Amino acid sequence: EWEALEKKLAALESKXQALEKKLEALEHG
Amino acid sequence: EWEALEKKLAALESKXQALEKKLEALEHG
Amino acid sequence: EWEALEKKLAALESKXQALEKKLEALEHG
Ligand SMILES: [Cl-]
Ligand SMILES: [Zn+2]
Ligand SMILES: [Zn+2]
Ligand SMILES: [Zn+2]
Ligand SMILES: [Zn+2]
Repeated sequence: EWEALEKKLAALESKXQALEKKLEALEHG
Repeated sequence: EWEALEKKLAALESKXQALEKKLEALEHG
Repeated sequence: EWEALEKKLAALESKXQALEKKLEALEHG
């Protein structure tokens, strides 16, 4: 249970950072 | 408390995916 | 530590709200 949550959490953090860069690129272009 | 962490993670995973869907629709649309 | 997970989830939720806010301002720009 713990491991399943932490792994899902790390993946969501990586996605979060990627979407922040994507939104900035969308605004900036 | 653990159930609340699971529920928060699931709701944020869905929020995360919904935002990704709009960003991908707009950047290739 | 469960507080470490709580903190990471809170930071992701704040990032999620910040990106949604900026995307909404962009789309309505
Ligand atoms: Cl706590
Ligand atoms: Zn794309
Ligand atoms: Zn709107
Ligand atoms: Zn829209
Ligand atoms: Zn409007």
